[PDB]
Amino acid sequence: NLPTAQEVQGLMARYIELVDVGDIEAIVQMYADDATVENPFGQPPIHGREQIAAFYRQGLGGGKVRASLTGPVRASHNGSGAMPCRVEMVWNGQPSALDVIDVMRFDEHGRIQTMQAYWSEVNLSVREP
Amino acid sequence: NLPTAQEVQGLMARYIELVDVGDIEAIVQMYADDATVENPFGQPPIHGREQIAAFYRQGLGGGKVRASLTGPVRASHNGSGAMPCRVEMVWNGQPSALDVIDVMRFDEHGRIQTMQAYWSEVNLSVREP
Ligand SMILES: C[C@]12CCc3c(ccc4cc(O)ccc34)[C@@H]1CCC2=O
Ligand SMILES: C[C@]12CCc3c(ccc4cc(O)ccc34)[C@@H]1CCC2=O
Repeated sequence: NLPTAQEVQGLMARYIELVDVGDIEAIVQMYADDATVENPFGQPPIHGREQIAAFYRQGLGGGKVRASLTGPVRASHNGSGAMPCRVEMVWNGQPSALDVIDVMRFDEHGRIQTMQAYWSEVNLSVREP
Repeated sequence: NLPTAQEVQGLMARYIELVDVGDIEAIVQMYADDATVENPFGQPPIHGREQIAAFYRQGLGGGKVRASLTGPVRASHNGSGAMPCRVEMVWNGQPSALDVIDVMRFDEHGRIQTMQAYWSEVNLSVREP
């Protein structure tokens, strides 16, 4: 069925673990084949697993990116949820920390149907030498 | 124009301060007149300043509620934002805390057009002596 509030907490938390180790295949596996991703939210969406794979491929590939949950996954009873997290990566040649909040909606199959990542430069922190 | 990312950070943070002191009148003024609220997200929406004011009236009235930002407001460049916060209130006779994530979309006037609060009982913590 549609993931319960507790299942969602578990799914969204796993998601972060997978991004953290850059397991693109396992990441794409969590998505629905016609899922849509907005990241950063505000930018035109990307549709389908293929473009979504391509996104995580270039986003987590080449660079050195880590990500961690920085708080509890908030979860509703309609297969949706929202989490706070921190993405570490090189931004403009310098290591930086990015504060993000992802909102996910899941389908009756436990897969991500909608994904929106709220962040921008105001949330970017460059790590000084 | 549509609030810049930095303006979005200011608006949403101010909103929490307003909720915190129970200023229903200032709160409502932040909302567009035909704004929609889904709180909790998953439940049927309420539309319009009149029903929104009634919602905050009963939500913040009678009870003794507190709210505080527990992390940075994540803001996009297209007039949206999400924030983590902590709401304190009396639940089932006992003081409790609720972990919430609010997502808001503002209109070109800087007023809240759309609001969704993500939380369920899995985000509820009853507080000992
Ligand atoms: C895309 C990115 C790496 C991965 C990533 C970013 C931002 C938000 C994210 C949200 C996610 O749920 C998963 C990965 C990212 C970074 C912003 C700049 C960049 O290097
Ligand atoms: C409504 C409420 C008090 C206020 C409140 C709750 C939940 C989410 C909120 C989100 C807000 O942005 C502002 C206020 C609340 C509580 C749920 C139970 C209750 O006591």
